[PDB]
Amino acid sequence: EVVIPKKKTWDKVAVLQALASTVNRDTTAVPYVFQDDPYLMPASSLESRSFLLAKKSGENVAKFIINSYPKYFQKDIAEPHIPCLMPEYFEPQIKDISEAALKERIELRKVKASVDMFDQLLQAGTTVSLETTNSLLDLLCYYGDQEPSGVTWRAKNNAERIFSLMPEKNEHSY
Amino acid sequence: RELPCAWKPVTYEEAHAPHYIAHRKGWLSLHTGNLDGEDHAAERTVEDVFLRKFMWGTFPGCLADQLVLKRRGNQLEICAVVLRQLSPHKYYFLVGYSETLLSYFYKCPVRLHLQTVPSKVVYKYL
Amino acid sequence: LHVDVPKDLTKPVVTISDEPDILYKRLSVLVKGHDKAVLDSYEYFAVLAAKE
Amino acid sequence: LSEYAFRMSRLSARLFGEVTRPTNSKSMKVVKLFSELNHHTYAELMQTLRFLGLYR
Amino acid sequence: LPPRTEKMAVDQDWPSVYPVAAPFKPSAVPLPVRMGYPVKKGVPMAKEGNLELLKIPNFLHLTPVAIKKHCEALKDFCTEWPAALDSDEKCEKHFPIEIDSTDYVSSGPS
Amino acid sequence: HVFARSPALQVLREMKAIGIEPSLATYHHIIRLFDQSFIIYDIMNELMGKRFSPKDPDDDKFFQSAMSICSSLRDLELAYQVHGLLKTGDNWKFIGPDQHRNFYYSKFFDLICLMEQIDVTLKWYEDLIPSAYFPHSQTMIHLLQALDVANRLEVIPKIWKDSK
Amino acid sequence: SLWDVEFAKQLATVNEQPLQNGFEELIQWTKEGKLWEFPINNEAGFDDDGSEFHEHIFLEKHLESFPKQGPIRHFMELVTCGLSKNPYLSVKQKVEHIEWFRNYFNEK
Amino acid sequence: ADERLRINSLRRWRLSRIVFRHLADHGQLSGIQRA
Repeated sequence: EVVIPKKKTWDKVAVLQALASTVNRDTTAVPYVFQDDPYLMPASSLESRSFLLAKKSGENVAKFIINSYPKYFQKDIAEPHIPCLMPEYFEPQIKDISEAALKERIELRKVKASVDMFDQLLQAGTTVSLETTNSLLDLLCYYGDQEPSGVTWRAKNNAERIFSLMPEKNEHSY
Repeated sequence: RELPCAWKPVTYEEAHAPHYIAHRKGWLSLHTGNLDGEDHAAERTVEDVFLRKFMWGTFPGCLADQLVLKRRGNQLEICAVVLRQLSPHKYYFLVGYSETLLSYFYKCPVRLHLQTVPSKVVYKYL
Repeated sequence: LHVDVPKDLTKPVVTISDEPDILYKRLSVLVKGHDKAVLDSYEYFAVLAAKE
Repeated sequence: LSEYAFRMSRLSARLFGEVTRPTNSKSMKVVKLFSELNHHTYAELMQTLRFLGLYR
Repeated sequence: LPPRTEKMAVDQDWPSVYPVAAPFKPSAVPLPVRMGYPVKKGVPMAKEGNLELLKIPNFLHLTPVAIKKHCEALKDFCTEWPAALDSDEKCEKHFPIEIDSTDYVSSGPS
Repeated sequence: HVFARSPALQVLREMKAIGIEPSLATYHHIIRLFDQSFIIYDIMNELMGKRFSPKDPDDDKFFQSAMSICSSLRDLELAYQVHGLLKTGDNWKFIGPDQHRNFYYSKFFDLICLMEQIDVTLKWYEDLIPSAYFPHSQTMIHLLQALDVANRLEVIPKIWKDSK
Repeated sequence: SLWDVEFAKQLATVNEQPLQNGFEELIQWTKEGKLWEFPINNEAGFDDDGSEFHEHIFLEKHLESFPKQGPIRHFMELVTCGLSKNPYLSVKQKVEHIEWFRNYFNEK
Repeated sequence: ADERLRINSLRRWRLSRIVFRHLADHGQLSGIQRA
């Protein structure tokens, strides 16, 4: 009689995790993050930190160049597509006077642009939904009217102004 | 003085001539493109060209020899042999920069395996 | 490591499903290379793994 | 060529999806037609990384 | 600085030195291996700075000890052939249809 | 400080009573409020054999603080228990930034040098340096003092080559 | 809200250690999606809009608005026989070809 | 493009010989030997 077994399954990295569990740490090597060349192994803790910060600075320069000139890196050739290797866009795409531009600026966390945009909406006489106002206060209160990189709470700051401006204040805002 | 009176180190890759590529030398680049039945040999060739010019322009006067470009799956390993003349901090900065830039340019996980040498490894003198 | 050893290791999660398993009568693996020695090394590795 | 073989083949064509009606060979070219289907980047990137002080 | 192969013992755990596929490191591989066509009254070149050894797809990460240790941990993932199917005589009896399909492993982004 | 110890124990009892399982950050806070110290033994007896998951931002500060106690109390068995908790499964992720890693290992190895037999001290020395951390000069003086009290003076040249 | 997202990313940091060895690096790249998934599946990340074979092989329901018995039926039967043998196109592109043919023959 | 195909219906390394030669001689094209 044919007893077909059951199809046991595993996560994608499961085999790698097993193979990794097979091997111990190399006691005569510096950590994997450094180079194995004798001239490039850090000798001291300050030297190791210096090398790690140098590597991170190189990474950030590369990322700045990637994000500043996306047109040179937009040509995708990888199948399946890799979103994490694509440029990231940090500018607001909606320019017209609407709650849409406002929510996009809140999504991108552009504090000054968001508050200016809300003032413009108020000038135009367009009513802003309660949820958008709650999002704006969330952003401002977390960041204290400063752009994302301590900050002390300043009196009558834009958070307080917008808060006093809302016709209706619910639990979320308080 | 008078007319009747009158009458260059090379490394292993430089020393040996092109007719030794499978006899004494090897192939600097290793990929499956040129095997019988495989595809995209041209794209891999253009990728290799850009990698070599980019690396020779990003490590000026550091590279002791030619690069070795290995490819497994979608990985891309650059095994380069550089000199100990540039500071190690600059080496780390450039390694990070080049890895990130090439990974975002080829949309694949590129990696770099620098090997420092005290000076050019001369094989013979031609 | 002579003393400092991982006290325990997290084994990956392999679940025994309820569906029936697929059955392969044959599985032919043709490997192509430009080098005979690399193919001999890979053959040794693959055959030893298959035995194990 | 018997009739029996003829539209036995024509039934086989209907089963496998080929052209049932024998459309000679000059007008079958539609079947074959529908059966089938950057220096700027390199140079600009090189020059921009040259200007930023990271290339050559 | 001195190569770390001077600190490697004669009874170390080699698989922990090369866990995965890695390029030849003359400062990590503790072998006096030489490669290169010798010159007249010469010797094959040493490993330090050798580009030819660096061009080899080495199997230092797959030694018999490492392979056995890998294949002992991977047994957890396997199922068993139904023993009733002893030979092709019964594979063609209980399962008349055979489906053949192929996968291709190249190197590249796609 | 001192006035808050029994309120803190009351809060710990309340958390364990109301079904909220304490994290590493909780025991971190308790340990530091008490370290200003036999309570660490009870905490360790609780935590032995457990795997942790990220629940509070301050969890990564635990082992550091815990090792500090083993440094101040001068107890090696507690330090081995703490390191065994660190090595249980994937707990090592909690060791913290580079500064906390160096701090933790520096105290752990200072304690080992002070208290372990010189053979075990040397085994730990070769297992931890340079793979785990880069030793400070003070740790190297401590290793030399351990070799002195062990009268294993023959190893001083190797230790000095390493220090160089 | 933003508070929850930031607290989650702050919880992410608490176990944010550098890579320890090569296997961990491969695991991280596999999770990030940068590395291929083994065993290699040449049709990974592609589903063809969940189409089934009958939507590729039987395209003759899109010829209903054409003439049923003239030479136009013959020509469009040839076109659909070609298109049903096309492994490089999606169903949407095939039906777009058919709709272009409809428009052109409607004008003429 | 597609329109042109429709109206029609109604009716190795990609390098120059030189640049190829340099790379093939320097051993930079994988697999290419000399006879």
